[PDB]
Amino acid sequence: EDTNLDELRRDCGRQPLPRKDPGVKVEEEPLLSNHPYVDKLWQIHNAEQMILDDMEANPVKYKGKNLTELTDDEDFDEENRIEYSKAYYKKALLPKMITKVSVKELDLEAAFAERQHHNKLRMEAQERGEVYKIPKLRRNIEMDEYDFIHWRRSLEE
Amino acid sequence: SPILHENSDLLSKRRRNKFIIPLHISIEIPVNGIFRRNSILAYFDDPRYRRKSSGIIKDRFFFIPEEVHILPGSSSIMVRNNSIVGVDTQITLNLRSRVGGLVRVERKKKRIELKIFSGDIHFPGETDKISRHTGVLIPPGTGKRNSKESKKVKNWIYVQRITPSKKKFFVLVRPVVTYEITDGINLATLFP
Amino acid sequence: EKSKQERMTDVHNKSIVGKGTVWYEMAYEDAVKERMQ
Amino acid sequence: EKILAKEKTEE
Amino acid sequence: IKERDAVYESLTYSSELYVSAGLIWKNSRDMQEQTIFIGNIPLMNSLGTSIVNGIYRIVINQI
Repeated sequence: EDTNLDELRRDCGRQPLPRKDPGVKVEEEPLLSNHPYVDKLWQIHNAEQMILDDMEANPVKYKGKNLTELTDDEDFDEENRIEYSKAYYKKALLPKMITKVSVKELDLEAAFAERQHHNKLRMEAQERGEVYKIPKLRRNIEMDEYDFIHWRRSLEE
Repeated sequence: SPILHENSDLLSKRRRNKFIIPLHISIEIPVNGIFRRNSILAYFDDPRYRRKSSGIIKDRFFFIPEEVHILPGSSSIMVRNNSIVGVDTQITLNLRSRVGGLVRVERKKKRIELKIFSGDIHFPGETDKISRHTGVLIPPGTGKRNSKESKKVKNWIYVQRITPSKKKFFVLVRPVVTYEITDGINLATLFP
Repeated sequence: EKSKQERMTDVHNKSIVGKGTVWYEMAYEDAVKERMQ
Repeated sequence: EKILAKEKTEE
Repeated sequence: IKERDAVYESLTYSSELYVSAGLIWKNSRDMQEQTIFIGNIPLMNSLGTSIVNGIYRIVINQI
């Protein structure tokens, strides 16, 4: 029944399993500034941006449906969300992965307004003879705040 | 598909030991898929530094444009060697000179190389002991503001000594271009 | 044995065969710093 | 012949 | 050529080798890849005999 040797060692009272001695010191090493939610928020943010761009490109598909609730796919499964296929050999022989993002939690409400406010100003800036480079977005600010709180946690540790 | 506002920096994030770039400069990956030390992935050749003229630059580089025409061996040349031809000079039956200068005809085995070195022909004096074979480039001299009629040369000139005859030699002031290594750094933002 | 630097050399050579002297050399962070400055 | 030599002669 | 023909006309039965060994030029900066014919490699029958110059020959192992 006991499959973990550490639980057995802690139940019996014997010494721990010896490991290789690391030459690095716990104090003389850099901190950690990478939050686990960074990837999960980045992927859904890119998905929302791409869906908004595709709806703007083809307004016929976007028309006739309410922007508040959009049923993209009704066959989404949480178990089959992770799909990996190594057959992708467009440029070189290398593995590939597919992520089935769900539109059930995508917050397109504020994203639609943000995009419709940003494009209307970038077009008039282009008409004014200037090039507009957007400095940052709200999702990037949220990712930066997550990175900041994780860095503060590591600093306190 | 794509959008009018294409800013791939806002769509790419960099993490520890992980670089995610959105495919849309260009980069290539080896067939094996594993890189190595000092391996080059992206190429960012910029057309801003590109030049149409055949003359190439050789902190800063100097590029002297020269009109070079590669004609076949059986092509009839309407210009003489070491002759000074002006603008719109008919060098061949259907080829006209674009710049005026000294025409140099190098006849190889199976190719006729015609070079037109554009520049002002100047006769150096006796005291002008300029290097015959070693061309010297002159930068913009800081002319004194006292002299009124002193035309300030704002562009650098390349002086080349042309010795067509053993007893008579001429100096040609060819033009120059500016290619600066330190000045000019342009790269599209890849990671936010 | 093996440890061919040749395979690596090949991908480098194909794109940029010329053995020219690199003029500008700086990290990407330094490039961003110079661009924002 | 009809594939490799053809692609080499055409391109 | 076929096997029967080879033996009849005393030619070796063999197979051609065409490799397109092209990577990059020396200084032209342009890849010139051409399928070069290196030579001929002898083929073995299902029984193990190779016909070279019309003569059935075998290869004996060594210890």
